[PDB]
Amino acid sequence: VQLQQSGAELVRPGTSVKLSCKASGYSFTNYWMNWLRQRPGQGLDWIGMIHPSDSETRLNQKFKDKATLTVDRSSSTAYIQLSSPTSEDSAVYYCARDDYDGAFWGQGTLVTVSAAKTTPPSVYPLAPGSAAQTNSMVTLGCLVKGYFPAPVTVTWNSGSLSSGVHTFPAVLQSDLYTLSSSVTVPSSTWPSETVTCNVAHPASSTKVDKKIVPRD
Amino acid sequence: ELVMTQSPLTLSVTIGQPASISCKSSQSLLYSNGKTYLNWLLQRPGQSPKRLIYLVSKLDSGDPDRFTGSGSGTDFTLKISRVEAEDLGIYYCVQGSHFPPTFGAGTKLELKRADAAPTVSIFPPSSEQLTSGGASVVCFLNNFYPKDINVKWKIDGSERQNGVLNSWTDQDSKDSTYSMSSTLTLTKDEYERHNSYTCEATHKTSTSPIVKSFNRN
Ligand SMILES: N#Cc1ccc([C@@H]([C@H](O)Cc2ccc(F)cc2)n2cncn2)cc1
Repeated sequence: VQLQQSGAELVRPGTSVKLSCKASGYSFTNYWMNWLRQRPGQGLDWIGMIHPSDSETRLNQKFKDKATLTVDRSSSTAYIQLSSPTSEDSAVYYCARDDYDGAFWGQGTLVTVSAAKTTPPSVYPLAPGSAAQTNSMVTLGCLVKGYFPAPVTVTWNSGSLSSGVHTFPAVLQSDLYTLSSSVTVPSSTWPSETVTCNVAHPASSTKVDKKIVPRD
Repeated sequence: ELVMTQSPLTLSVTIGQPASISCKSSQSLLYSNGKTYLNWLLQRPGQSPKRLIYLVSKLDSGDPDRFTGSGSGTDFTLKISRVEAEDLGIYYCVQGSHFPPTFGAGTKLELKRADAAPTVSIFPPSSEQLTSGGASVVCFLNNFYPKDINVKWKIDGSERQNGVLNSWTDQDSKDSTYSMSSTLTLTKDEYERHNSYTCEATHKTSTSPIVKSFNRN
Protein backbone atom coordinates (compact mmCIF):
# COMPACT_ATOMS: atom_id res chain seq x y z
CA VAL A 1 0.00 0.00 0.00
CA GLN A 2 1.06 3.59 -0.67
CA LEU A 3 -0.52 7.05 -0.82
CA GLN A 4 1.41 9.34 -3.17
CA GLN A 5 0.81 13.03 -2.45
CA SER A 6 1.55 15.95 -4.79
CA GLY A 7 4.33 18.49 -4.26
CA ALA A 8 4.56 21.62 -2.12
CA GLU A 9 2.34 24.52 -3.03
CA LEU A 10 2.75 28.28 -2.80
CA VAL A 11 -0.74 29.78 -2.69
CA ARG A 12 -1.79 33.42 -2.93
CA PRO A 13 -4.24 34.36 -0.18
CA GLY A 14 -7.87 34.55 -1.28
CA THR A 15 -7.37 32.40 -4.38
CA SER A 16 -7.48 28.58 -4.45
CA VAL A 17 -5.44 25.39 -4.59
CA LYS A 18 -6.04 21.70 -5.29
CA LEU A 19 -3.89 18.86 -3.98
CA SER A 20 -3.88 15.21 -5.05
CA CYS A 21 -3.29 11.88 -3.34
CA LYS A 22 -2.72 8.89 -5.62
CA ALA A 23 -3.37 5.53 -3.98
CA SER A 24 -1.91 2.14 -4.89
CA GLY A 25 -1.64 -1.36 -3.43
CA TYR A 26 -5.32 -1.69 -2.58
CA SER A 27 -8.76 -1.19 -4.06
CA PHE A 28 -9.22 2.58 -4.13
CA THR A 29 -13.03 2.43 -4.15
CA ASN A 30 -13.23 0.05 -1.18
CA TYR A 31 -12.42 2.44 1.67
CA TRP A 32 -13.00 6.02 2.71
CA MET A 33 -10.12 8.41 2.03
CA ASN A 34 -9.45 10.89 4.81
CA TRP A 35 -7.86 14.32 4.66
CA LEU A 36 -6.06 15.76 7.70
CA ARG A 37 -4.20 18.98 8.41
CA GLN A 38 -1.28 20.06 10.60
CA ARG A 39 -0.54 23.78 10.81
CA PRO A 40 2.98 24.96 11.86
CA GLY A 41 3.99 23.32 15.13
CA GLN A 42 0.32 22.61 15.89
CA GLY A 43 -1.69 19.41 16.29
CA LEU A 44 -3.75 17.36 13.85
CA ASP A 45 -7.12 18.30 12.36
CA TRP A 46 -9.49 15.99 10.52
CA ILE A 47 -10.91 17.87 7.52
CA GLY A 48 -13.21 15.15 6.18
CA MET A 49 -13.42 12.00 4.07
CA ILE A 50 -14.62 10.75 0.71
CA HIS A 51 -15.56 7.30 -0.53
CA PRO A 52 -14.31 6.92 -4.14
CA SER A 53 -17.09 4.45 -4.94
CA ASP A 54 -19.76 7.13 -5.14
CA SER A 55 -17.88 10.29 -4.13
CA GLU A 56 -19.96 10.43 -0.96
CA THR A 57 -18.54 12.93 1.54
CA ARG A 58 -18.59 13.61 5.28
CA LEU A 59 -16.96 16.93 6.24
CA ASN A 60 -15.88 18.35 9.56
CA GLN A 61 -18.27 21.33 9.58
CA LYS A 62 -15.29 23.50 10.47
CA PHE A 63 -14.08 23.07 6.87
CA LYS A 64 -17.43 22.95 5.04
CA ASP A 65 -16.76 26.19 3.18
CA LYS A 66 -13.01 25.56 3.00
CA ALA A 67 -12.56 22.08 1.54
CA THR A 68 -14.13 20.36 -1.48
CA LEU A 69 -13.30 16.67 -1.80
CA THR A 70 -13.38 14.87 -5.14
CA VAL A 71 -12.05 11.68 -6.70
CA ASP A 72 -10.93 10.27 -10.07
CA ARG A 73 -11.51 6.52 -10.02
CA SER A 74 -9.66 6.22 -13.34
CA SER A 75 -6.32 7.03 -11.73
CA SER A 76 -7.42 6.20 -8.18
CA THR A 77 -6.48 9.74 -7.15
CA ALA A 78 -8.19 11.70 -4.37
CA TYR A 79 -8.36 15.49 -4.51
CA ILE A 80 -8.94 18.29 -2.02
CA GLN A 81 -9.52 21.84 -3.22
CA LEU A 82 -9.18 24.78 -0.85
CA SER A 83 -11.27 27.90 -1.44
CA SER A 84 -10.22 31.40 -0.36
CA PRO A 85 -7.19 30.08 1.56
CA THR A 86 -5.76 32.45 4.15
CA SER A 87 -2.51 32.51 6.11
CA GLU A 88 -4.38 30.43 8.65
CA ASP A 89 -4.61 27.65 6.08
CA SER A 90 -0.86 27.28 5.70
CA ALA A 91 -0.01 23.77 6.82
CA VAL A 92 0.93 20.24 5.88
CA TYR A 93 -2.05 18.43 4.34
CA TYR A 94 -2.29 14.66 4.73
CA CYS A 95 -4.56 12.13 3.07
CA ALA A 96 -4.92 8.89 4.94
CA ARG A 97 -6.70 5.64 5.58
CA ASP A 98 -7.61 4.54 9.06
CA ASP A 99 -9.96 1.59 9.03
CA TYR A 100 -10.39 -2.08 9.92
CA ASP A 101 -8.28 -3.05 6.91
CA GLY A 102 -5.51 -0.55 7.44
CA ALA A 103 -3.87 2.62 8.72
CA PHE A 104 -1.81 4.43 6.06
CA TRP A 105 -0.80 8.07 5.62
CA GLY A 106 0.56 9.86 2.58
CA GLN A 107 3.90 11.67 2.92
CA GLY A 108 2.04 14.99 3.18
CA THR A 109 1.75 18.16 1.12
CA LEU A 110 3.08 21.50 2.31
CA VAL A 111 0.87 24.49 1.56
CA THR A 112 2.22 27.97 2.25
CA VAL A 113 -0.31 30.77 1.85
CA SER A 114 1.39 34.09 1.07
CA ALA A 115 1.16 37.01 -1.37
CA ALA A 116 4.90 37.54 -1.13
CA LYS A 117 7.01 37.21 -4.26
CA THR A 118 10.54 35.85 -3.96
CA THR A 119 12.21 38.09 -1.37
CA PRO A 120 15.86 37.96 -0.21
CA PRO A 121 16.30 38.37 3.53
CA SER A 122 17.47 41.55 5.18
CA VAL A 123 20.45 40.39 7.25
CA TYR A 124 21.18 42.43 10.36
CA PRO A 125 24.11 42.21 12.81
CA LEU A 126 23.51 41.41 16.47
CA ALA A 127 26.32 43.01 18.47
CA PRO A 128 26.35 43.44 22.28
CA GLY A 129 25.07 46.84 23.39
CA SER A 130 28.31 47.95 25.05
CA ALA A 131 26.80 46.52 28.24
CA ALA A 132 29.43 44.84 30.43
CA GLN A 133 31.87 42.11 29.42
CA THR A 134 32.31 40.40 32.79
CA ASN A 135 31.46 37.26 30.83
CA SER A 136 34.25 34.94 29.72
CA MET A 137 32.20 34.21 26.61
CA VAL A 138 30.61 36.59 24.11
CA THR A 139 27.38 35.85 22.24
CA LEU A 140 26.81 37.47 18.84
CA GLY A 141 24.23 36.81 16.20
CA CYS A 142 22.44 37.57 12.97
CA LEU A 143 18.81 38.43 12.40
CA VAL A 144 17.61 37.10 9.03
CA LYS A 145 14.41 39.06 8.50
CA GLY A 146 11.68 39.05 5.87
CA TYR A 147 12.54 36.41 3.30
CA PHE A 148 10.43 34.17 1.08
CA PRO A 149 10.10 31.41 0.34
CA ALA A 150 11.90 29.23 2.87
CA PRO A 151 14.57 28.24 3.51
CA VAL A 152 17.96 29.93 3.87
CA THR A 153 21.23 28.49 5.13
CA VAL A 154 23.35 30.26 7.73
CA THR A 155 26.97 29.54 8.53
CA TRP A 156 29.49 31.38 10.63
CA ASN A 157 32.89 32.24 9.19
CA SER A 158 32.12 29.91 6.29
CA GLY A 159 31.70 26.89 8.54
CA SER A 160 34.74 27.66 10.70
CA LEU A 161 32.44 28.44 13.63
CA SER A 162 30.34 25.28 14.09
CA SER A 163 29.98 24.55 17.79
CA GLY A 164 28.41 27.20 19.99
CA VAL A 165 25.90 27.91 17.23
CA HIS A 166 22.11 28.02 17.45
CA THR A 167 20.22 28.75 14.25
CA PHE A 168 16.59 28.99 15.26
CA PRO A 169 13.75 27.53 13.17
CA ALA A 170 12.06 30.07 10.93
CA VAL A 171 8.66 31.46 11.77
CA LEU A 172 6.24 32.45 9.02
CA GLN A 173 4.82 35.79 10.06
CA SER A 174 2.96 38.34 7.94
CA ASP A 175 3.67 36.51 4.65
CA LEU A 176 7.41 36.39 5.27
CA TYR A 177 9.87 34.19 7.15
CA THR A 178 12.20 35.42 9.86
CA LEU A 179 14.96 33.48 11.54
CA SER A 180 17.86 34.28 13.82
CA SER A 181 21.14 32.59 14.68
CA SER A 182 23.50 32.95 17.60
CA VAL A 183 27.18 32.10 18.04
CA THR A 184 29.31 32.16 21.18
CA VAL A 185 33.07 32.63 21.22
CA PRO A 186 35.58 33.62 23.92
CA SER A 187 36.27 37.27 24.68
CA SER A 188 39.81 36.79 23.39
CA THR A 189 38.51 35.80 19.95
CA TRP A 190 36.03 38.60 19.16
CA PRO A 191 36.38 41.37 18.20
CA SER A 192 40.13 40.83 17.80
CA GLU A 193 39.15 38.22 15.23
CA THR A 194 36.40 38.83 12.67
CA VAL A 195 33.05 37.09 13.11
CA THR A 196 30.75 36.96 10.09
CA CYS A 197 27.49 35.18 9.41
CA ASN A 198 26.86 34.06 5.85
CA VAL A 199 23.21 33.84 4.81
CA ALA A 200 22.35 31.99 1.60
CA HIS A 201 18.86 32.25 0.11
CA PRO A 202 18.58 29.73 -2.78
CA ALA A 203 15.29 31.03 -4.21
CA SER A 204 16.65 34.57 -4.75
CA SER A 205 20.08 33.28 -5.75
CA THR A 206 21.73 35.35 -3.02
CA LYS A 207 24.49 34.72 -0.51
CA VAL A 208 25.42 37.64 1.71
CA ASP A 209 27.88 38.13 4.53
CA LYS A 210 27.42 40.33 7.57
CA LYS A 211 30.46 41.06 9.72
CA ILE A 212 29.63 41.69 13.38
CA VAL A 213 31.26 45.01 14.28
CA PRO A 214 31.78 45.97 17.95
CA ARG A 215 29.09 48.28 19.32
CA ASP A 216 30.37 51.82 18.68
CA GLU B 1 -16.87 18.67 19.22
CA LEU B 2 -15.20 16.12 21.52
CA VAL B 3 -12.31 17.65 23.46
CA MET B 4 -9.35 15.28 23.81
CA THR B 5 -6.86 16.18 26.54
CA GLN B 6 -3.35 14.73 26.62
CA SER B 7 -0.83 14.96 29.42
CA PRO B 8 1.86 15.74 29.68
CA LEU B 9 2.33 17.83 26.53
CA THR B 10 6.05 17.09 26.98
CA LEU B 11 7.17 13.79 28.48
CA SER B 12 10.75 13.62 29.74
CA VAL B 13 12.13 10.11 29.46
CA THR B 14 15.26 8.04 29.91
CA ILE B 15 16.30 5.48 27.31
CA GLY B 16 15.77 2.12 29.00
CA GLN B 17 13.07 3.34 31.36
CA PRO B 18 9.27 3.06 31.04
CA ALA B 19 6.98 5.85 29.85
CA SER B 20 3.31 6.66 30.36
CA ILE B 21 1.06 9.11 28.49
CA SER B 22 -2.48 10.12 29.39
CA CYS B 23 -5.44 11.00 27.16
CA LYS B 24 -8.82 12.03 28.59
CA SER B 25 -11.92 12.70 26.49
CA SER B 26 -14.59 15.30 27.31
CA GLN B 27 -17.28 12.66 26.81
CA SER B 28 -17.35 8.86 26.98
CA LEU B 29 -15.95 7.11 23.92
CA LEU B 30 -17.94 3.90 24.40
CA TYR B 31 -20.07 3.69 21.27
CA SER B 32 -23.43 1.94 20.91
CA ASN B 33 -21.83 -1.28 19.58
CA GLY B 34 -19.70 -2.09 22.62
CA LYS B 35 -16.59 -0.65 20.99
CA THR B 36 -14.53 2.33 22.12
CA TYR B 37 -13.00 4.25 19.22
CA LEU B 38 -9.60 5.48 20.43
CA ASN B 39 -6.26 5.15 18.64
CA TRP B 40 -2.68 6.22 19.27
CA LEU B 41 -0.27 7.50 16.64
CA LEU B 42 3.43 8.25 16.77
CA GLN B 43 4.91 10.97 14.59
CA ARG B 44 8.70 10.70 14.34
CA PRO B 45 10.52 13.88 13.28
CA GLY B 46 10.16 14.62 9.57
CA GLN B 47 7.74 11.68 9.36
CA SER B 48 4.00 11.36 8.84
CA PRO B 49 1.81 10.23 11.75
CA LYS B 50 1.60 6.46 12.15
CA ARG B 51 -1.03 4.55 14.12
CA LEU B 52 0.42 2.17 16.73
CA ILE B 53 -2.69 1.17 18.65
CA TYR B 54 -6.37 1.03 17.74
CA LEU B 55 -9.60 0.29 19.56
CA VAL B 56 -7.89 1.16 22.86
CA SER B 57 -5.50 -1.80 23.06
CA LYS B 58 -5.03 -3.62 19.77
CA LEU B 59 -1.45 -3.33 18.52
CA ASP B 60 -0.87 -2.62 14.84
CA SER B 61 1.22 -5.12 12.90
CA GLY B 62 4.88 -4.65 13.77
CA ASP B 63 4.41 -2.48 16.85
CA PRO B 64 6.82 -3.75 19.54
CA ASP B 65 5.20 -5.42 22.54
CA ARG B 66 6.82 -2.62 24.50
CA PHE B 67 3.66 -0.65 23.74
CA THR B 68 0.43 -1.07 25.67
CA GLY B 69 -2.78 0.88 25.31
CA SER B 70 -5.42 0.80 28.00
CA GLY B 71 -8.44 2.48 29.53
CA SER B 72 -12.15 2.93 28.98
CA GLY B 73 -14.86 5.57 29.02
CA THR B 74 -13.06 8.91 29.02
CA ASP B 75 -9.71 7.80 30.42
CA PHE B 76 -6.98 6.15 28.39
CA THR B 77 -3.27 5.41 28.71
CA LEU B 78 -0.36 4.55 26.44
CA LYS B 79 2.57 2.85 28.12
CA ILE B 80 6.06 2.01 26.90
CA SER B 81 7.77 -0.59 29.10
CA ARG B 82 11.25 0.58 28.09
CA VAL B 83 11.81 3.62 25.88
CA GLU B 84 14.16 3.23 22.93
CA ALA B 85 15.56 5.96 20.68
CA GLU B 86 13.16 4.89 17.93
CA ASP B 87 10.20 5.70 20.18
CA LEU B 88 11.11 9.37 20.29
CA GLY B 89 8.69 11.78 18.63
CA ILE B 90 5.14 13.04 19.23
CA TYR B 91 2.31 10.76 20.33
CA TYR B 92 -1.33 11.54 19.55
CA CYS B 93 -4.55 9.99 20.72
CA VAL B 94 -7.61 10.34 18.53
CA GLN B 95 -11.25 9.51 19.09
CA GLY B 96 -13.58 8.24 16.39
CA SER B 97 -16.79 7.72 18.37
CA HIS B 98 -18.04 11.29 18.02
CA PHE B 99 -18.20 13.16 14.74
CA PRO B 100 -15.97 14.74 13.85
CA PRO B 101 -12.95 12.76 15.05
CA THR B 102 -10.61 14.91 17.13
CA PHE B 103 -6.96 14.44 18.18
CA GLY B 104 -5.29 15.19 21.48
CA ALA B 105 -2.81 18.10 21.47
CA GLY B 106 0.04 15.61 21.30
CA THR B 107 2.73 14.48 23.71
CA LYS B 108 6.35 14.95 22.73
CA LEU B 109 8.94 12.66 24.31
CA GLU B 110 12.12 14.44 25.37
CA LEU B 111 15.28 13.16 27.03
CA LYS B 112 15.78 13.90 30.71
CA ARG B 113 18.86 15.72 32.00
CA ALA B 114 19.88 17.93 34.92
CA ASP B 115 18.60 21.47 35.32
CA ALA B 116 20.55 24.11 33.38
CA ALA B 117 20.21 27.88 33.72
CA PRO B 118 19.86 29.76 30.46
CA THR B 119 22.59 32.05 29.15
CA VAL B 120 20.78 35.24 28.20
CA SER B 121 22.00 37.86 25.71
CA ILE B 122 20.20 40.98 24.46
CA PHE B 123 20.93 42.96 21.29
CA PRO B 124 19.81 46.45 20.17
CA PRO B 125 18.58 47.18 16.60
CA SER B 126 21.26 47.44 13.93
CA SER B 127 21.99 50.81 12.32
CA GLU B 128 21.26 49.10 9.01
CA GLN B 129 17.78 48.18 10.17
CA LEU B 130 17.19 51.60 11.69
CA THR B 131 18.02 53.12 8.32
CA SER B 132 15.24 51.01 6.84
CA GLY B 133 12.89 52.40 9.48
CA GLY B 134 12.52 49.34 11.70
CA ALA B 135 13.88 48.31 15.09
CA SER B 136 14.16 44.68 16.12
CA VAL B 137 15.48 43.89 19.60
CA VAL B 138 16.72 40.34 19.92
CA CYS B 139 17.15 38.17 22.99
CA PHE B 140 18.76 34.74 23.09
CA LEU B 141 18.22 32.46 26.07
CA ASN B 142 20.54 29.50 25.49
CA ASN B 143 21.11 25.93 26.64
CA PHE B 144 18.65 25.68 29.48
CA TYR B 145 16.62 22.84 30.96
CA PRO B 146 13.81 22.08 31.46
CA LYS B 147 12.04 23.46 28.40
CA ASP B 148 9.56 25.47 30.47
CA ILE B 149 10.60 29.16 30.39
CA ASN B 150 8.61 32.37 30.82
CA VAL B 151 10.12 35.27 28.89
CA LYS B 152 8.91 38.86 29.11
CA TRP B 153 10.09 42.06 27.45
CA LYS B 154 10.18 44.92 29.95
CA ILE B 155 10.62 48.37 28.47
CA ASP B 156 11.60 50.87 31.15
CA GLY B 157 9.86 48.72 33.74
CA SER B 158 6.62 47.72 32.02
CA GLU B 159 5.98 44.59 30.00
CA ARG B 160 5.23 45.37 26.37
CA GLN B 161 4.10 42.79 23.86
CA ASN B 162 3.43 44.53 20.54
CA GLY B 163 5.20 42.80 17.68
CA VAL B 164 6.87 39.64 18.98
CA LEU B 165 8.30 36.54 17.34
CA ASN B 166 9.55 33.58 19.37
CA SER B 167 11.36 30.52 18.04
CA TRP B 168 12.56 27.43 19.90
CA THR B 169 15.23 24.91 18.89
CA ASP B 170 14.58 21.18 19.14
CA GLN B 171 16.14 19.57 22.22
CA ASP B 172 19.89 19.51 21.50
CA SER B 173 21.10 16.14 20.23
CA LYS B 174 24.28 16.40 22.31
CA ASP B 175 23.60 18.13 25.64
CA SER B 176 19.81 17.75 25.71
CA THR B 177 19.34 21.45 26.49
CA TYR B 178 16.91 23.90 24.88
CA SER B 179 17.56 27.35 23.43
CA MET B 180 15.17 30.16 22.60
CA SER B 181 15.04 33.31 20.50
CA SER B 182 12.71 36.21 21.15
CA THR B 183 12.51 39.18 18.80
CA LEU B 184 10.63 42.35 19.66
CA THR B 185 10.13 44.46 16.55
CA LEU B 186 9.04 48.08 16.78
CA THR B 187 9.11 50.89 14.23
CA LYS B 188 12.11 53.20 14.56
CA ASP B 189 9.96 55.89 16.17
CA GLU B 190 8.42 53.54 18.77
CA TYR B 191 11.92 52.31 19.65
CA GLU B 192 13.32 55.81 20.21
CA ARG B 193 10.47 56.54 22.60
CA HIS B 194 11.89 54.31 25.36
CA ASN B 195 15.26 53.90 27.07
CA SER B 196 15.73 50.68 29.01
CA TYR B 197 15.11 47.49 27.06
CA THR B 198 15.02 44.29 29.05
CA CYS B 199 14.76 40.61 28.29
CA GLU B 200 13.44 38.96 31.45
CA ALA B 201 13.16 35.19 31.88
CA THR B 202 11.50 33.27 34.70
CA HIS B 203 12.97 29.79 34.91
CA LYS B 204 13.00 27.07 37.59
CA THR B 205 16.77 27.45 37.92
CA SER B 206 16.27 30.79 39.68
CA THR B 207 13.85 32.28 42.21
CA SER B 208 14.83 35.67 40.79
CA PRO B 209 14.21 37.12 37.34
CA ILE B 210 17.03 36.37 34.91
CA VAL B 211 17.60 39.67 33.12
CA LYS B 212 19.84 41.29 30.53
CA SER B 213 19.25 44.90 29.54
CA PHE B 214 20.68 47.81 27.56
CA ASN B 215 19.88 51.53 27.60
CA ARG B 216 19.56 53.47 24.35
CA ASN B 217 22.34 55.72 25.71
N1 LIG C 1 -17.53 9.86 14.04
C1 LIG C 1 -16.75 9.51 13.28
C2 LIG C 1 -15.76 9.08 12.32
C3 LIG C 1 -15.68 9.74 11.08
C4 LIG C 1 -14.69 9.34 10.17
C5 LIG C 1 -13.79 8.31 10.45
C6 LIG C 1 -12.69 7.95 9.44
C7 LIG C 1 -11.28 7.85 10.06
O1 LIG C 1 -11.24 6.76 10.99
C8 LIG C 1 -10.90 9.15 10.77
C9 LIG C 1 -9.45 9.11 11.19
C10 LIG C 1 -8.44 9.55 10.33
C11 LIG C 1 -7.08 9.48 10.70
C12 LIG C 1 -6.75 8.98 11.94
F1 LIG C 1 -5.43 8.91 12.31
C13 LIG C 1 -7.73 8.55 12.83
C14 LIG C 1 -9.08 8.61 12.44
N2 LIG C 1 -12.97 6.69 8.72
C15 LIG C 1 -13.97 5.78 8.85
N3 LIG C 1 -13.81 4.83 7.97
C16 LIG C 1 -12.69 5.16 7.35
N4 LIG C 1 -12.13 6.28 7.73
C17 LIG C 1 -13.91 7.64 11.68
C18 LIG C 1 -14.89 8.01 12.63
